[PDB]
Amino acid sequence: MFENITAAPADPIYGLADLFRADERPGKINLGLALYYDETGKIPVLTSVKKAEQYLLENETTKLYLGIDGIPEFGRCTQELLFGKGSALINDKRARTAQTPGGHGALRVAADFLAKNTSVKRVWVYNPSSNCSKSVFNSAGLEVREYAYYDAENHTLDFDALINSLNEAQAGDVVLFTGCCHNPTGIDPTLEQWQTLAQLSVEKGWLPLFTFFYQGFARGLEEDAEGLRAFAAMHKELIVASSYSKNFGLYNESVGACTLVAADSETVDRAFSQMKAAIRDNYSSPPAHGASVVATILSNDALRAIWEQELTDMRQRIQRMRQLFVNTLQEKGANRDFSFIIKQNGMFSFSGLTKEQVLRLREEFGVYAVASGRVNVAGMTPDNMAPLCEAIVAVL
Amino acid sequence: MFENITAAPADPIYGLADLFRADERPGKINLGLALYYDETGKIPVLTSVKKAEQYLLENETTKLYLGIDGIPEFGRCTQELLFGKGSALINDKRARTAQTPGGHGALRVAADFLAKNTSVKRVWVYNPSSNCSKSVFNSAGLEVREYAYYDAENHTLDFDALINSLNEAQAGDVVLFTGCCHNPTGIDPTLEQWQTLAQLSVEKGWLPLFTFFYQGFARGLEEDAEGLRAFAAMHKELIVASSYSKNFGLYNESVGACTLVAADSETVDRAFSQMKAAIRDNYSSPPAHGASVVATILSNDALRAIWEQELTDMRQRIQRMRQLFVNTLQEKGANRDFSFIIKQNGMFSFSGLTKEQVLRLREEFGVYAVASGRVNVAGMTPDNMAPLCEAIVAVL
Repeated sequence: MFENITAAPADPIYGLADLFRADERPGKINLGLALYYDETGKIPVLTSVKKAEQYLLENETTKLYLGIDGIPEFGRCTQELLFGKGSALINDKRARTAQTPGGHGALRVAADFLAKNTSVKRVWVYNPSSNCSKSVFNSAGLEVREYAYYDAENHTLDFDALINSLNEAQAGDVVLFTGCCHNPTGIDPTLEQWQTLAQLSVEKGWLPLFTFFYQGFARGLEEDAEGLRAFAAMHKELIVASSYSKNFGLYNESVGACTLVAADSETVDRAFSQMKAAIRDNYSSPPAHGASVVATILSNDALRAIWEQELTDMRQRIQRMRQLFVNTLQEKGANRDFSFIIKQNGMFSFSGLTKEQVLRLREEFGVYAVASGRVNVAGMTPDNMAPLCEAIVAVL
Repeated sequence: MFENITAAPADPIYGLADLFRADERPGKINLGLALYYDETGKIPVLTSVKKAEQYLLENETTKLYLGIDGIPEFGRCTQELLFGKGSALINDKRARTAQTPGGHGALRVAADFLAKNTSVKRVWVYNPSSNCSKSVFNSAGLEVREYAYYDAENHTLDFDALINSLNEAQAGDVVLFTGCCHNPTGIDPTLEQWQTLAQLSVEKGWLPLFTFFYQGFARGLEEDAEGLRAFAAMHKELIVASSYSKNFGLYNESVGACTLVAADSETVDRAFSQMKAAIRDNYSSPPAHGASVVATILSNDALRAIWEQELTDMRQRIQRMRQLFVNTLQEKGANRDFSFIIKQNGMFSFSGLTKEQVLRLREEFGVYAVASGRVNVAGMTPDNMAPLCEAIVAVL
């Protein structure tokens, strides 16, 4: 059977990454991944995670499944992180959380659940995007539609264009919003803007869906969820797909969460069961190590605090790197005003390199940036920052 | 949207399990699950696992994904366990192993891969079964067919009936075989019989597919794979879906494997890539904790040996329990000769309780067995063995 099978590789994941590993070159730099690096170039394990794994190691007695909502405070702490401690949603027991596969695993659960149990017809996605989000809603059989989310001349959000595009979004549709750090501009809506949105949302009858993979990498933990909370304040229903693989550096452990918010206690429990069993329909049982590390760190006041600090540490090094990046480019002789990189959010920078300019960095300088022009500012160090800009100022 | 959503529960998994937990009764017994219990009624973690987790705890530095074949010796050790060390398959680099979700995750990969890349039309399943296997091959769009695998008057395999049923199995079809401990009779093919099968297989042109979730729970590690190895000895291709969640007691950690065996080095690598990317097509990245614990235990000669012992320990307690079970029933006044339970394989026993007799045990005695009549002999202890049989001799 296996004889006439065709090969496969091309995928710019293992691709523009193992290709880097097999680039037999001197000072080659890797700005094309989505990991946090410290100043020496390594990718540490959070010490708050290391300590948490220690507690598991000599307190575990069984290694059995307790269900998808069976890990103690995973669900409870997840909601506290999203909606705020003391949030009316959590008092009125209006949310419910399930563990899912890493990152995309959550968004796939939501889609599969949305299809099996609601007459939802269309899902509105942001454009430009990175196409990833589009295929998932299709493979469950929901049509996807684009809305305009991009920047103006002044490197600001074209917020009018956002609304206009979303005009045709019918009620009983689903709209996807990135909670924070919006690949591909790094530009997130002002607080005033989120409320204008949420008000339009509740008015025109959308079912909002939030992705949340980089919580804490914009301004802070509680501040990045300002948008989401603005929605929850006057919404009856919404779905939220979160992910701990970035903010916990449990990269490989694939720890994701789907969170269902319905009108009242009963309505959500009834629905959550369909979701719960929509997961049993699929990818079998979920990984339990990652969910436990998270739960342990979040449910105890002391570890939670160390981890809070470690995260901030990461953010601040990145915010610092953005500065050094802009400055170096200026003094290495770029003409263009790159003062906008500073106002960008999260791990990435978008100077808008052409798809050629990007390839000429790889091929001619060994600087690896994603095909689009996304550069991982978190992989920049004071050591490699300098030839980095040279390569980039030479490409123009 | 969520208002007119219907409830869901019924599933005899969380069902006849949490229903046990909420049975407010005295000496209630739970023979309806698939876990190993020690003599005090608890479900330990393998000490060989505990030591392995320690090694990971202070030797890990990154927590990144290395790919589906990225964990060092996971794949290499998996094949050694299946085909034997020094096996011609492993020298000729003819196999390739990928990590998958727990248990069913492997079998779903194989199906999805089989569909996307081969003109395979039918999958032959054993009947009677527990229906689980059937839905999987469907949801990838392969038609499934039944073959006869059951017992005679004398509690032996009706091996002729097996063959006869498999007569119409066309070439370029896939036949599924349970490697060992065959739910639902506990009767596995004699070595002589496996070869007769394998010979028929190579003759009539089937693509064999082996499931292997209980390796080591029959007679021993190397012996349970006699059947599989007999096939491999003269086969050109086959797929094997293994699972570590039982023999490692990594119940929650969901550690599964799919193994692709092709004609030669090149053919397999080309094909394995389609499989590899058929996994990226879906359930996202796989859990890495469980694969690492296994890899650690298997790749080092010392831990491997402790774990070898722990497994045997489980088997022997179970084989011992079978005895006590038969004897007690005899002296508690059953008339029927239950001497056949002794020759049964794995964790389960099949006295063939009626679907009423099973329910009357739950409702009238608090003895929880699966709706079919499968009893988990591994959940029997010298303490609960006695009222257990009373309940069963009273119902029978």
